[PDB]
Amino acid sequence: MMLGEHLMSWSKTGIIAYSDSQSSNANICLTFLESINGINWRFHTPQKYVLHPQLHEQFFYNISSIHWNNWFSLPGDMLAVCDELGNMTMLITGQRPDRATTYEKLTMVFQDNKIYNHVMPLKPVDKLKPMNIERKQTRKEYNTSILEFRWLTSSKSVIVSQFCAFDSSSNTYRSRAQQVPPYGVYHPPFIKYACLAIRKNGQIDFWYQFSNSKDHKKITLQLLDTSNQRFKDLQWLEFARITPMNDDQCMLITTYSKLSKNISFYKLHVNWNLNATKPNVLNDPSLKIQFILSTTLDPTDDEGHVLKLENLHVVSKSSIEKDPSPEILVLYNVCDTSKSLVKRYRLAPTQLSYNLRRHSDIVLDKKVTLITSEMFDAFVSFYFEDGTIESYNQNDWKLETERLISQSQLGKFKNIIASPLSAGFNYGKLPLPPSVEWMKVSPSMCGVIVKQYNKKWPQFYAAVQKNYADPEKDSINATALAFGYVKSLHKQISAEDLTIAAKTHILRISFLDRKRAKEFITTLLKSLYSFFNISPDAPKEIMDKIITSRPLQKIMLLQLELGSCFSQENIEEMARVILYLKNVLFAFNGVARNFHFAIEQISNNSNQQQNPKLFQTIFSKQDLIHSLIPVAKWFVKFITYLTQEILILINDPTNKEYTLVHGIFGAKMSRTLILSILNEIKKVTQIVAKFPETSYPILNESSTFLKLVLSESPVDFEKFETFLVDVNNKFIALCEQQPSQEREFSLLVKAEIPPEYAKVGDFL
Amino acid sequence: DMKLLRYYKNIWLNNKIINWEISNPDFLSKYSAITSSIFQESFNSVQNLDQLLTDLIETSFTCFAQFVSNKQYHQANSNLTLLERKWVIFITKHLPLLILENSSRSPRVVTNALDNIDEKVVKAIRIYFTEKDPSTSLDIRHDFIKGLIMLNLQPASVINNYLREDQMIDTSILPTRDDLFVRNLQGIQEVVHNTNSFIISSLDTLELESITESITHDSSNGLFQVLHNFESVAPTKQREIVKAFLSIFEDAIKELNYNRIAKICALLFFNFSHSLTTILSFSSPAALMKTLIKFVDLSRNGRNGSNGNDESSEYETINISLSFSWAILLIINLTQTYGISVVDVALKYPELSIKNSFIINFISNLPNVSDKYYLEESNVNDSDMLTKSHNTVQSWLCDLFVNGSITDQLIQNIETRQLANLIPFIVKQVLLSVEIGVLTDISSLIGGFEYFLQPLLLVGLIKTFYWLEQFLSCVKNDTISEDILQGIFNLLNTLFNPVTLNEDSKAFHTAVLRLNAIPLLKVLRKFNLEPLIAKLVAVLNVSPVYDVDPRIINSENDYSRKQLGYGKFLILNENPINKIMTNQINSFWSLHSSTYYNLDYLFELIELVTPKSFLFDVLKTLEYKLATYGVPGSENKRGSLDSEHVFDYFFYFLVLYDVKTAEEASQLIEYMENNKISILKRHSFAVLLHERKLLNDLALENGEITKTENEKFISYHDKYLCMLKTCVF
Repeated sequence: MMLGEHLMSWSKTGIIAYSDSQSSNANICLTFLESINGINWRFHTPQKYVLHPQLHEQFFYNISSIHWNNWFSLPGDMLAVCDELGNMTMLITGQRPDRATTYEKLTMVFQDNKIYNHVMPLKPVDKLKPMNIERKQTRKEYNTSILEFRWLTSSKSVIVSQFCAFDSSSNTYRSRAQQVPPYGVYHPPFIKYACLAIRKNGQIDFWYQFSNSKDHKKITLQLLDTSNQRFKDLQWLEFARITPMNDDQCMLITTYSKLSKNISFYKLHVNWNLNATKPNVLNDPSLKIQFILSTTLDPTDDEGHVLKLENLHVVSKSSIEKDPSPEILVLYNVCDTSKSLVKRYRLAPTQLSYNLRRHSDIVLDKKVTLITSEMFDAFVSFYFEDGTIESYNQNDWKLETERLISQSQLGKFKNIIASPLSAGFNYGKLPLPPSVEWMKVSPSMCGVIVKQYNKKWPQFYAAVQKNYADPEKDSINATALAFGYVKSLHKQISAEDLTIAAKTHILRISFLDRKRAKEFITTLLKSLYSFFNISPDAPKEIMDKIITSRPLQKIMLLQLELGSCFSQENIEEMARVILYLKNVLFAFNGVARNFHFAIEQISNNSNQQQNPKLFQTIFSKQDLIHSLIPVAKWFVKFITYLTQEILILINDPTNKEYTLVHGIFGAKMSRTLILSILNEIKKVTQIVAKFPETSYPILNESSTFLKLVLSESPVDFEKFETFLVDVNNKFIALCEQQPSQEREFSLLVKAEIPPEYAKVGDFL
Repeated sequence: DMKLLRYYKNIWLNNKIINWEISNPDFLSKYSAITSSIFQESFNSVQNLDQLLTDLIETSFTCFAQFVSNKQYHQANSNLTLLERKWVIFITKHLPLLILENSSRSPRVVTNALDNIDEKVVKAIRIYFTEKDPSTSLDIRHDFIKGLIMLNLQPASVINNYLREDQMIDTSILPTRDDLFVRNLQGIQEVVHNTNSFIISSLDTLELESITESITHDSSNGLFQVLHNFESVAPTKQREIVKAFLSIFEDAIKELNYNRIAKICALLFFNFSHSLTTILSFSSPAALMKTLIKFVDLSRNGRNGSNGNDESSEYETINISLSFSWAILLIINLTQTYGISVVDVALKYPELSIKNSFIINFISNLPNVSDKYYLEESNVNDSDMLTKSHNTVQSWLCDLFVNGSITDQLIQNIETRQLANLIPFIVKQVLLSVEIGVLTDISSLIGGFEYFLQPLLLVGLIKTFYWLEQFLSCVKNDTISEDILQGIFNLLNTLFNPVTLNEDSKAFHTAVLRLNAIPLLKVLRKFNLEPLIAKLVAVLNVSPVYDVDPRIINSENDYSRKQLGYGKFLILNENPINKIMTNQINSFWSLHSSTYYNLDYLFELIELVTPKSFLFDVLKTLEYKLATYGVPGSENKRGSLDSEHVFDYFFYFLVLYDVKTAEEASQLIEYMENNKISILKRHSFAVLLHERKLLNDLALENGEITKTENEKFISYHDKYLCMLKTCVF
């Protein structure tokens, strides 16, 4: 039997929403990955919910498919689930009718049965009282049973990377990122969202919401637009795969109706703006359909063995590839033979001097039980019977795990790597599909999710490498995992799966030689900077851009997890203090800009004193500065720790356990960042002194306390200000004395000084 | 026990009638052994011959009763009549012979058999006939007795016993002798003492023009009169006539007699008065297929020993072309309407080269034509033939569209197989060019398409009509101006309504238009238009068409306020797939509704839902009904033996849908106990059950499945084997 290709969906924000078929009080579950003790990981507690058609005011039905709106560049928070009865239930997470909430709390938008608006925040089953709802099983495949659900993206563009190559001239890996223009059908900004669903009887649906209204609208048609309803209700489509094509507002509805035993093709057209001359009049989009082609399947192979169509998966192909025609991969299995044939067809127009052109045939040695297409990766995954997975690339259908062995090394570009799977990281012995409810390869292909019948919790399997004793392969592996994150950030993926896989390999290295594992981290994170065209050895102008960059919230988090096992080590400590300084940065300069605008509001709003709006405005002015006082206590408490270590290190310079103090001062932007914090602190105090609170003396305590805490600090800030300023100048002249770029990495990440610069350490 | 016996026997007869196994001389043996096989305990009763024939009589009558009385619950247009005609043919033809050489000629036993029937069958038959329509309304019982009279089984005084008390039948009028009588040219009923000589003598003097234009029955040819009067043939004589064709046809293949091969195929294709259905109903279609596909495959060696240097060559080449071209049309008609697969026969007979079979891959790609022209398909890796492949295309286009004549050199140098694909290529190029606007001159083309109707080029029309609907379906949705559209009809009408036809091409042209007429009619009506439908309806009325709504053919003025259904199986929203299968669950579990014993409405339903979803949605849904309601037919919820027989109903039905012949069963037992076996049964349940049995056993070694779950699955598997081994198939 075919597995649950759409039973589970990894949302782009990490929420794992999957269908539940065992609990008698719930049908859907929500969970996510969390860290146990900084080293290990565990899934979060399952948040069970119950979905029935009568939430608007009682038996609930099973869940057919779950589709997170993670397609293209969508935010990925609006989850729409379609049940077995055909009702499409849309749940929005991260928002409440009155306020904003976290990502683990759900909320409804509208229910379909006719469609109506009813906003109501859902509650978990366990917390809710025992209700009179029983699991009624809709064991009937209705006319409205949705076969395939597809989301509609907006007009925004997505920028990703295609592949990287090893530049033998510079002995470094180089990657190029190509912007991907939108292809297929995209909804305009004035429409809040749109989605399409194909029902098993051929009836189509088009849900959409206007951005300026709350009422929802639905437009429905049927594929077989014949004059007789006798054939209208006959199109029982076995497979209905919707692949958008480069044609404008067109989707190729590749259907296989067993009534006529032919793989029929269709074209769907939508006009977003019917009246372009009247932009104010927002008209409903018009839907059109046009039959194109139909072909019959081949009965036999070349040698005389008959074939059976097991699956019909067509790849969502963009215009980037050489031939943009979608690949209709009609799978065939030779009976009583381990071989499995995958014939490939392409749809092309008929040219004068449409049609399906056969390119080639590919033979696989094991039977296939599941096919899943990766998103933004162009990878077809063949989940064979024995548990092994062979992901074939869309470009050449060359095995990714064995591409390095068979790659033609000679050439301009060598060692073409697209994912960590190219290095050789193969999954272990996965559980057999008969025992497995559903599988899904993780987005980065680093591991596989398996749900088990007797396991109440989801499992997880990571990739392993057999030749971990060979030291010469560390250069390639670090670069391969470096590019794995490069694609993830461009697609706004959490990439928590990739983090787990990297740590396991490092842990096995550290068991034999602890010295070797430390260098693996340094080389791995260095390639990230080269891939993203960011240089820690650049002039100071780019350095300001680095501090505000989102990646440091994640790339520094990498060593926060990859260095957790190393007790009494400063690799994670160096990243955390810089990361927390960023939080410290968001505290003062986050409100320094806010406080500056409050100065102008005082003068222009001084003509109405008795109004009931100024009194709340006045109260909020002096309340905000009060909340900064607890932050300032940790700000002073932080600078004392580094000054305390100065006295300790002088007596015993040979103590390696206190080498963190070197990296903190060595960081180039941190010295400027603290100076900027000290600059705005002076500006804030000068402004407060220049513009004190006079209407209410009682409110001056917060302003006065700000002056007192600075003066009463055990160490004067002015003396400490000159401390970091002098370090910057001395560390710049040393660069001109001898050119070196590793020292920039050493002062920022390694938190150490190379032995070749042992004289520099004595100066501190 | 009696209910189990009757259900098993009715399903067994239905399956065996569908499987064309009536001609098997083991019918009576299996029918007698049914009673012993059903009951596991020994049942050693000496059943006398009269008892067997009586049991057969009431079983057949009750089966026909259920078959005709279950039809009102079907959709009014879900029309499938092959099995209805098959029941009629069996009951009127074989059962009289079964009595003739199986009975002891006892008039009493027939009276007891036909007097023990319930009046419900008679009431239902009369009600259905009255609803369809005093006018003469004869039942199947009258035809049964009439056949027995001709065989000297019963005297003429027996028919009056069962007649209505107010109406008798004159004894003298009823025929009593089994001798063949034919109306000659002078109106005297001549006695055909010898059958084989009559066929060959008429066949030699037969005219191919007299096929469709001879609407009147007063034709000088005796054999052609028989086809239009096929419903009144004597019981025992028609077996000789069917056997006469087989011996003659096999001898024509051995001697390579091209004249009589082409003529024979023309008679069988058109199926006047259900002539073709009776042929399959006597010879097994497998043996007919084997010889027929041998000719189309072994004809390659026959073209290397003939030299075109005689004035009889053009006579021979036309005779060769028509003999080969007609033999293709016989296969397509059998595959499409009669539900036979060309792939299956190759697997069963090892002497057929599957990889080098041109017929096998031709049928499966019949409606689709390649955009590129290849002289040979197995050697696409070579470029030498592709150089002259384009030469052939330009050589034929210039000679036929500009020169206006077909040179004899072109015909001699090319084979029939290349012609079968060359003609669709050229017509597609011309028709596409006309539609776009590349070709603007029609009159020269109208004459140009006339050259496609010559006897030499007749085989090229087979693929021309199939592509038309795919061409027309795009045309129907696309916006085409009437000036172009009227041109399309003008070019099409040349093939549809020829101005003149040769004496060997007139019957062929009608025959090809008859294969793929039905989908063409549906597309055309969606829009010089009328003549095409008028021609299409004319060729559709020459003989009856199976599984077609009669309202569609004659919808010129009838408006019944009900939309027409062109397909065999039709579904509405008022009666969706849910309601019927929910009624199937009521029948799969409680044997309710009335859609059972109708393998016409059930076999197609299974395919439309696939065996996987069909079995998955019923096996696990049974527990919900069983856990709440309980086993029907028992007032006590004690014991599992009562539920055991209910499970036997479901598993016995699935066995017949998988096993189709006698020796096949002896080979499926070896498939379970562990290549060629599962090839023929790709979609069988047995393959699905066995493939999961081995797979989950692998997990048992690895221990990802609980032992209880594995034990449950094998319980279904061993039950399937246990009934398979204890019952003879």
